[PDB]
Amino acid sequence: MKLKERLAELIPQWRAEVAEIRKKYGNRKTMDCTIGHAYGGMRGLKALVCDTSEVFPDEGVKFRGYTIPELREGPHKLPTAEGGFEPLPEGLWYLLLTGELPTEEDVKEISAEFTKRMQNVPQYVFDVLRAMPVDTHPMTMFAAGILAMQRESVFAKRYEEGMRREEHWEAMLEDSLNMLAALPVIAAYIYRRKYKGDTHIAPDPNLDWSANLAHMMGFDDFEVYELFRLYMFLHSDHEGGNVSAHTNLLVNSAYSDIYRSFSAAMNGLAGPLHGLANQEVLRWIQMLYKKFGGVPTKEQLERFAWDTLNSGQVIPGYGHAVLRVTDPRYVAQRDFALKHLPDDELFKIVSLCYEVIPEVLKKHGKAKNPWPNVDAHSGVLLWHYGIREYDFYTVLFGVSRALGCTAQAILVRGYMLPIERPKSITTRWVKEVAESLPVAGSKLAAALE
Amino acid sequence: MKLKERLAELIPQWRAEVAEIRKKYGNRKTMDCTIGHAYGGMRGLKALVCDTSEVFPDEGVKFRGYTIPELREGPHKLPTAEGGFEPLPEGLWYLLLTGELPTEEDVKEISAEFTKRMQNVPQYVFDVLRAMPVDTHPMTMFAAGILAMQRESVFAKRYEEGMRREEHWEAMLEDSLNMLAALPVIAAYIYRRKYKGDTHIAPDPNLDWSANLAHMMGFDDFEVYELFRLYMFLHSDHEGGNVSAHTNLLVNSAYSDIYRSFSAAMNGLAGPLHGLANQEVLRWIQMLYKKFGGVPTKEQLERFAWDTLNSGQVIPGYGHAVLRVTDPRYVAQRDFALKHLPDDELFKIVSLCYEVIPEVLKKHGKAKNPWPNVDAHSGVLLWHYGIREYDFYTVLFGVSRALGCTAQAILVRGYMLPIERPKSITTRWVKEVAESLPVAGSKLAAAL
Ligand SMILES: CC(C)(COP(=O)(O)OP(=O)(O)OC[C@H]1O[C@@H](n2cnc3c(N)ncnc32)[C@H](O)[C@@H]1OP(=O)(O)O)[C@@H](O)C(=O)NCCC(=O)NCCS
Ligand SMILES: O=C([O-])CC(=O)C(=O)O
Ligand SMILES: O=C([O-])CC(=O)C(=O)O
Repeated sequence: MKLKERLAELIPQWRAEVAEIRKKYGNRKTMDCTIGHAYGGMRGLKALVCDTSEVFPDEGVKFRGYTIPELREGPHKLPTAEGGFEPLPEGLWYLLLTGELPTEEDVKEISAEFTKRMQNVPQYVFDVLRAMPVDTHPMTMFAAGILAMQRESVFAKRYEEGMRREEHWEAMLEDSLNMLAALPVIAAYIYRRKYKGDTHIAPDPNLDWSANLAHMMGFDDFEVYELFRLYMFLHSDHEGGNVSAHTNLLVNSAYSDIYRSFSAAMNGLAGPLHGLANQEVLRWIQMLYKKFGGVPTKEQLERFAWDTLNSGQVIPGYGHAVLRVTDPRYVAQRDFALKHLPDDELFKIVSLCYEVIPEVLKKHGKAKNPWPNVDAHSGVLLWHYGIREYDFYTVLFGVSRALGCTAQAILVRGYMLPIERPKSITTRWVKEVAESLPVAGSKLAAALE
Repeated sequence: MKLKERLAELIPQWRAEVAEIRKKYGNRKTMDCTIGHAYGGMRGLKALVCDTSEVFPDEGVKFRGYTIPELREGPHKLPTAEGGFEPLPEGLWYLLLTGELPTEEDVKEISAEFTKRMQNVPQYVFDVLRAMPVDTHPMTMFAAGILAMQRESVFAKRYEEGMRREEHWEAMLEDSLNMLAALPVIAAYIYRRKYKGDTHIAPDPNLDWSANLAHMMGFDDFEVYELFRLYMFLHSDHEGGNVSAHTNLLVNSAYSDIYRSFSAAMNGLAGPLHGLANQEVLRWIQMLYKKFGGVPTKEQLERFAWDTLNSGQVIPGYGHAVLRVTDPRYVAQRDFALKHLPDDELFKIVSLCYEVIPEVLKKHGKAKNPWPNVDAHSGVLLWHYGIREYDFYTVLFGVSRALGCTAQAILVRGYMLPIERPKSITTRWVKEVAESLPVAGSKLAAAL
């Protein structure tokens, strides 16, 4: 398989580069660590490595250096489905791992690997899923199915057998192919059992990864196939620091296999502060429609935007801290909506927000970012095509994010990064030692080296 | 319950006291964050808060300021079981939570709480356990059983209904009581199904928590009850930065409940670099035994030590990623072994390792810590009383670690710490800017 032959060349090299960097640049200072970091969820602390993707304040997220437009439309457009426009997540995955753009042949090889392996979900995984009460939250069901599949781990087996650290990345790759193939099967099972009368649809062997998930969920429509292709591409990866990504690396760093690390990641994504943003934006859009008996006027949205901001509150999916432009994941969803569902009423509200909400934020003068993120746009696309089960939105997110989490876990075992073991501190020590400590970026701080 | 009354007063205080520290002292610097930290698993980086315990390199772990000798033997001895010496983990949990030594009454109230709620493991949790193939790794089964019981989460439910941030710690304690009560039941089920012909033994309502685990595994001797008590006491907690404690805090920080954060932690504990040490040591000790036709001499082991080191191998059970002298968890086990099984052959090798192996590892000079950790001692004890199922040792570890993980997660939801979200950096950036960056502790850093 092309991907694997290539990685067999790239990874020894990267491994050697990282060993040198660590040796020659390890004592290089990047920032001050503070009391506020320790009590403040490490916000801003550069404590982690991720090479798959990278957020730039002025451009948004990039995937191995390429922008979304380059891959979606521009001169480096990733392969599509036949007749398709949207990039195949399969191709992105080739990109995230190798840093090179795939050939049509490269994508086809990965599609075949995915389709084949999708037929190989153990029967016992379904037994595990049916044993859970049907009212269990779907993200609990999703994490449990994944974890039960740990029995098939090639990594865990070869580790018990004795393998060289140099083989880690290969076992991780095999496990990743298996797991990613399985994910839309496990997710669809959950969807069907919970929401569609416990009728089960087999994988179509002539559909790509993304399309098989819509199909098995019971949505056979070309637009849906495209939406899901775009969705999975967009939400694939967003650095290493978000809870789900970090959970994955953290558990990976102890040599736990991908079924253990990613299911752990999903218990993190299941958290209300991490995995619910899409849903809240959608519920808000729906609350605007019902409030104004329809799409509001330009004037009503401004007034309801001013009331909300002036009353201490925020507008969901707008004005996150980091970026200084519109999230390029937002832009690609807008372009999908305009093309495919422009007259949908909830879309019209989101559209109206893109005009109105940035103007009111600039005039309100607090947020250096007046622009939306990805979660502003995703919920209405799902609801339009009939995916209306809020709780399940996080599962779709989860299936996407596996692309990035698997890429990253393959890479860092290729690099042989060590176990994550930070130092914790006590409130006692802080209180004993606080006064004694220099303020950061201060003359005293400069004094103490 | 005394515990909860006590927390109902202490938590609003600590919460106010933490908010004060973040405001007043947040911008105080502790250390240089370096490129090394990012590529080196954050080793040394002060990125986390934990008040349950603290590892002092030249003293070892302390539990709310109290040493292991203080709590087990010396001037602050925690409640034991009727007729017992070894401290009950129920009382240590009280300590961890409140910062205060419990009475007999305090401890008894918690035992009773564990014992009652131990009857309340849902039938569907056993359905899930039985749907996994019996050859599944025990730590996968454990994590999965815990995770299935997320459906009974009080915290997740109260969060959906709308609850005040102040109510969080209450819903976390409730969930923790339920989950701690269930773990011995889930673990014993795994044990009996995997290794003991799938015959199952019910909780005994008149035993304490640790002893019930032993009972439900099929071990009823008093000395085993005592071992489990000690074992659970020693493995309870070890700061906030080990992979299992950290995974628990991380997942907890996004408001995921203790069934989610602790099952995530167990997946981390399942990792060879975190949860496997006890077994490696036992195998190694048994390998010496077989090799020397019994207990070696000082000379034989001294030689063997050197030949292992100079062949680029690890001496398992010695050295740590933070500890710097003898692990006081090791000394507690040695005491137990001298007291209860001084003539066990494998123990005698462990003992002999204690004399010889430190001095050897000093001279070799690669190990930063030349002394033994806790995993040097735990295996021979388990093996001696007939717990011989290597892979299951990590589950025992996990049951015990739940004590600290639940304590930490209750407290932090009391303090209202926010989501954990560090920044990742790229190799590309590092290659772009590294030369231009100041060396940590330089004149250039002092100017910048
Ligand atoms: C716990 C442990 C993993 C910590 O590793 P660490 O933080 O990298 O350790 P150090 O800072 O002491 O490493 C410095 C050197 O000492 C070596 N070292 C430490 N203890 C050693 C031992 N018992 N035998 C051989 N070499 C040892 C390391 O391999 C390293 O050499 P390297 O640069 O060639 O890799 C390590 O002590 C170990 O492997 N112990 C044996 C297994 C064990 O008992 N684990 C239980 C841990 S709870
Ligand atoms: O929090 C982050 O860094 C990124 C993220 O989760 C998201 O895109 O939803
Ligand atoms: O703290 C560590 O790094 C490992 C350990 O001993 C423990 O978790 O008990």
